[PDB]
Amino acid sequence: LIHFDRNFYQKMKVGVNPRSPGYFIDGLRALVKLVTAKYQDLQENQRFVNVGLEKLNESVKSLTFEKERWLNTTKQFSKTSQELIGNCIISSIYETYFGHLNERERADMLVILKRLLGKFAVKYDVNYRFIDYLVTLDEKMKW
Amino acid sequence: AEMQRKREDLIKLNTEYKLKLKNLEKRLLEELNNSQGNMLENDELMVTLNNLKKEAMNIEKKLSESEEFFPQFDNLVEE
Repeated sequence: LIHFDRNFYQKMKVGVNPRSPGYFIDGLRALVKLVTAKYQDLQENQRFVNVGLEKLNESVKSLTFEKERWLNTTKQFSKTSQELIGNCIISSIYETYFGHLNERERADMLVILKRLLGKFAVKYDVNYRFIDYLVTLDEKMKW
Repeated sequence: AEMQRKREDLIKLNTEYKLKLKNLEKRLLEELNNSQGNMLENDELMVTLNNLKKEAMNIEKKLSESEEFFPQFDNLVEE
């Protein structure tokens, strides 16, 4: 986040260092609010597949053991949770630093962010999309 | 034209089927709790869950061709 803020002013802003840390604080405050929003919802859907695992085992019939074999989804959760920390990083930065940038200016910072996420031992979703990640289809309709 | 048409339904049926996956999981558990001491009514939703074997695996069908579509999309952005 330090290496991103240092790169944001370095690339984007013109006029030499009159202005300083603001977004940085708000970018951090977004991440905390976003990880807590996402980990409460990761564990909520993990609780919905664990309560469905309890209910299928109670029943057991011809095709139902395919549903039981839904440890692919249960196996899938670990990979999903591995990336949520670094996924929240990008989401927070988009909400805070990107709002007033150009189509191209957003994309390009994303590159610098992702390659910063690449150096660090942080895992992010390679096929990532800001819209789909934080917009809900009920809100996407509403707007 | 073929891939720009499939680009829209790619992320559409991504969200639609996953919202239908969350929608049909809920429809299944509502009747499983109502019909458990009753007859196999669940069966009347299980033929719809037999249709879901196309839907659950439709997702898997489309995710497999996505890993093929995306790198071709990004090749076309350059020209």
